[PDB]
Amino acid sequence: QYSPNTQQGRTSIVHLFEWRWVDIALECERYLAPKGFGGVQVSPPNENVAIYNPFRPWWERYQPVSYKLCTRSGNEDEFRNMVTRCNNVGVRIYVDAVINHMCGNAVSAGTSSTCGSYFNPGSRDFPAVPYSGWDFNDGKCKTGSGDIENYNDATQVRDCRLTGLLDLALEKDYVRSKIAEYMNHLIDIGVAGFRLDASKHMWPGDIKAILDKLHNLNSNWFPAGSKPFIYQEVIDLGGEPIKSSDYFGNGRVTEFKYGAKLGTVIRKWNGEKMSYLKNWGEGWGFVPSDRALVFVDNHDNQRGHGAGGASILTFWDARLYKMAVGFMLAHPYGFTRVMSSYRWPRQFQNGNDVNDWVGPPNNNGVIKEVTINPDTTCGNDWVCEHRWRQIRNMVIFRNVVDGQPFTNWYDNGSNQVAFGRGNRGFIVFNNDDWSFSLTLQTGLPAGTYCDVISGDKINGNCTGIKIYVSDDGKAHFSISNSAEDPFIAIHAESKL
Ligand SMILES: O=C(NCCCOc1c(-c2ccc(O)c(O)c2)oc2cc(O)cc(O)c2c1=O)[C@@H]1CCCN1C(=O)/C=C/c1ccc(O)c(O)c1
Ligand SMILES: *[C@@H]1O[C@H](CO)[C@@H](O)[C@H](O)[C@H]1NC(C)=O
Ligand SMILES: [Ca+2]
Ligand SMILES: [Cl-]
Repeated sequence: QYSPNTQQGRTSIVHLFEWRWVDIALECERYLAPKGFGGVQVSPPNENVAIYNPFRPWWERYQPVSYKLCTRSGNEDEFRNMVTRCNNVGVRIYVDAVINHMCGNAVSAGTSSTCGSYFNPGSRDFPAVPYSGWDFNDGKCKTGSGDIENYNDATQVRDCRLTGLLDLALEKDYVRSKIAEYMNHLIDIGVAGFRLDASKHMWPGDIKAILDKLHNLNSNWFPAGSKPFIYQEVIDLGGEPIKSSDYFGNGRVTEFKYGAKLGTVIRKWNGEKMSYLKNWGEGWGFVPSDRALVFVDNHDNQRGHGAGGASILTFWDARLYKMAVGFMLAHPYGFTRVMSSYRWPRQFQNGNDVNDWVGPPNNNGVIKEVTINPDTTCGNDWVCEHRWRQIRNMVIFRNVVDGQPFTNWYDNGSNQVAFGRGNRGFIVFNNDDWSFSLTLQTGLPAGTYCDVISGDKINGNCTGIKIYVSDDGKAHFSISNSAEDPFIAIHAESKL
């Protein structure tokens, strides 16, 4: 459950948040395969509540109605077509598995659902599964409201309703079996693994019992006996009783401290600075690297009041964001996930975005296609961070340097830092309010290297900055604090 099942030499996944299946299939073929991406985290592919007040928010997809593969992203045939096409070009699919809960207990009964299935939250009836009142934790939860009230009580966090979402009785073999039926349908289609949503809200042992029912990966594409990659969404910033280490026997965990702390450092909050990153990793209180799924932002916390609150860097903070993503992709800790977002009309009132619910770009509720512009950016309000040169080239950097040790660290005691990855890559950052002009030991073979942040190696030439490494491994780097991107990265495959 710990290995991503990507092709050798592909080291990241991208969250194509709210993308349609047909667009992901095309993206696999036209971009993700040639540019070395390992796989795609998809939005929940199972039927959810259609919420019209407010209008089709992103978060309706975290309110299941059934396990039919029928959503605003597409139907089952479209989902299978995507998985097949992506696997056929060596790009994996990871499903966001929403298995802790069904929909909100106060959602009105009827057929306001993405496949038109009937459901009745008040009577606990989800006949398209089927689930009934016997399948929820009403009787087990001990809080006066029936909802989670206090995160200092680890039992209610697991047995009570997260935000009122009907909480499945995951101790029951019937319920475990219905979830495994859904997950095995997906595995047999060809999915490579799962994000387990809301894992903090499930007992480690109930997750384990579900995972024990799962198949090995589809043997038309994967070696015999391959286990699905599992990454559990556990929001653990410290200071609560539940620790993500309780989940290590099941799979990896999301390390939300990673982006929270990286954001504070890059924003220079509370006296933090990039020189402190020399011991980034477990020295910062993080989980073991081999259990970490890392990211700068995710779909929830990029809206500003998730895990990390306002420290989280996002595409809205493009300059600092590229820096943070670059540091993450260069540094060996963790398995990396890159975010890919849509734009929405963010509107802060009293410090909070009142439009943080807005769903993906749409016409009358129908999600818009991703259009590709001649310059390789996206239209229709898709941000496509994973296509930004500075991010895509760092996805490739991570592939090139895979397995190489962290070495040749430099810092100026403030916010000018650099490090290498064995003899295969080197990266230099300037987040101070003055210039960084210095000769540094790079660990690389002598030669001329293209900076992959300011440009590309194309047709035996560099389109941006060139770095000259001498026989001693040293090279001069010059980065103004006014540079478009105040960091430079070079690697073995950017050498002329
Ligand atoms: O203000 C909201 N919710 C309360 C604060 C966020 O708490 C939630 C957490 C959450 C927050 C902090 C924690 O420490 C924690 O253990 C859990 O996880 C969820 C997971 C879901 O599948 C569905 C949800 O509705 C939630 C949720 O509401 C709005 C309105 C409804 C959805 N929502 C949201 O804000 C939706 C957020 C959301 C949705 C999916 C996620 O995976 C997620 O992490 C957050
Ligand atoms: C590199 O750029 C130079 C100058 O534009 C050009 O003469 C040369 O043909 C290009 N390609 C190589 C492989 O040198
Ligand atoms: Ca639960
Ligand atoms: Cl996540």
